[PDB]
Amino acid sequence: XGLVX
Amino acid sequence: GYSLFPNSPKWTSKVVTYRIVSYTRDLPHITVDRLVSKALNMWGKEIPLHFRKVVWGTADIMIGFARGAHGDSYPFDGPGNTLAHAFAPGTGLGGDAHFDEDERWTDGSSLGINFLYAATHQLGHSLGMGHSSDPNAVMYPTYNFKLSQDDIKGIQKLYGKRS
Ligand SMILES: [Ca+2]
Ligand SMILES: [Ca+2]
Ligand SMILES: [Zn+2]
Ligand SMILES: [Zn+2]
Repeated sequence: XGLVX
Repeated sequence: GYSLFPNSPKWTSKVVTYRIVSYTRDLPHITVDRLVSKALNMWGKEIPLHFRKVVWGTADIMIGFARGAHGDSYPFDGPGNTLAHAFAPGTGLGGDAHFDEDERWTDGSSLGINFLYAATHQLGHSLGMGHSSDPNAVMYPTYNFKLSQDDIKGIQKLYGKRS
């Protein structure tokens, strides 16, 4: 991969 | 060109801590340590933010290698497909950068995914960068280099300029 949380 | 995350999350403290939690069998531990410092410094030299390394416990940016499920709700998937992922700035999982141990990583001297390039892309996310529409940018969505003008433009939009 950019992740959110 | 560049993108950030929705609502432009960023580190608001003057110093952010980082820890290399786990290593790859493909490289010496010192090599991963040096390449991570180098990746962080590519972004850091452009902006008013300082990185402090720690060797135990929970730091703001937690970096490491893992196979399969590893405690966030985004398990890795074996050889191929997803290579790595990272989280936008924030508490808890925020900032963390994970690499799939089921791939082959290199320092440039062997076959593999270029770890320095990969770490600069993931740590980009860890500092608040999204993906770029510019094919020259480290933050372009698909996999010897330096940050592009577009990469520098975005990170300085988010934190300001160092100089
Ligand atoms: Ca994989
Ligand atoms: Ca974190
Ligand atoms: Zn990405
Ligand atoms: Zn993960």
